[PDB]
Amino acid sequence: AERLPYDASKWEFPRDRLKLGKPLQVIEADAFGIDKTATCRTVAVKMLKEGATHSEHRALMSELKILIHIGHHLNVVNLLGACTKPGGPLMVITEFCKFGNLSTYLRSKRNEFVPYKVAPEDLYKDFLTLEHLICYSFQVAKGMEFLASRKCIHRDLAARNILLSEKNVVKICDFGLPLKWMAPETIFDRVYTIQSDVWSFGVLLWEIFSLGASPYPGVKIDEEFCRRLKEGTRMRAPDYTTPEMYQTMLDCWHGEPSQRPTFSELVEHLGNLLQANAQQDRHHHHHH
Ligand SMILES: Cc1ccn(-c2ccc3c(c2)NCC3(C)C)c(=O)c1-c1ccc2nc(N)ncc2c1
Repeated sequence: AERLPYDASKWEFPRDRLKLGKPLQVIEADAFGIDKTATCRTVAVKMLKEGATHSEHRALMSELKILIHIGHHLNVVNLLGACTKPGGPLMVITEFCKFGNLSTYLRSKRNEFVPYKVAPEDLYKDFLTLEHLICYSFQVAKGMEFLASRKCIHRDLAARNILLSEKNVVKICDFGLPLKWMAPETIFDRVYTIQSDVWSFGVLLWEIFSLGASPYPGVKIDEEFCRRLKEGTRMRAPDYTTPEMYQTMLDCWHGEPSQRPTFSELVEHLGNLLQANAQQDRHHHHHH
């Protein structure tokens, strides 16, 4: 629905308080006074091109309203304000994640990975570890549990739509071959649901534990691909996975949408795996 309310007094931001920067249309920019926390803050802006159809305007507006309605969550790009009143183009302003999409970031740390650290820890400064990977998965799962709980369906959950912020905090965003993230029922029936988002999460898991690889490596995405997918064929375990994570991937990819775990179960499961890994890490650190 678009019937959602827009509270101008709370969200409206003056267009001349922004200084548009480079493209990420989604642009990066400097916003002055959008925060009572400072005077100048870097932010991201999604705006309508100068052409923009009337229906295209209504679309960006509905996204804005949904962002307002949903609310704040540490693992979802948070809305900061908007320019909707007459005088300029419609603009939606959110926090900025300087490190970019998770896929690209993981791709750049392939030579900087160890399963876990021990002394001397300095030999692994800013390296990725199993803790990091499971932690990104845990956060995205909490973000999705947050959205599913509000009847909000992503429709394009993939590593490219996950942003990396400071302190290894990841956020779910939406820049809005994509068939590779789509569940069987989405491809053959054009059905989108929380469950089909669970399928996508599984593919995201694979991406995270392959360190930014492209799903279904060396496979043409044609009719055979879709046929085999519906028939039960699945990607093999990626290079940096743990046995439990791979099985969570298989669970997410179950043929029956209703047999896949819910995001609450995944949040619960990933949480336990995160603690087990951490406990294991303490022993590895202590003994060596
Ligand atoms: C500018 C902008 C506006 C709306 N949404 C957006 C759209 C839909 C949704 C969210 C955020 N979050 C929840 C959901 C799926 C409803 C966004 O991700 C972004 C957006 C896009 C790229 C970005 N890139 C960086 N580096 N930093 C912040 C970004 C923010």
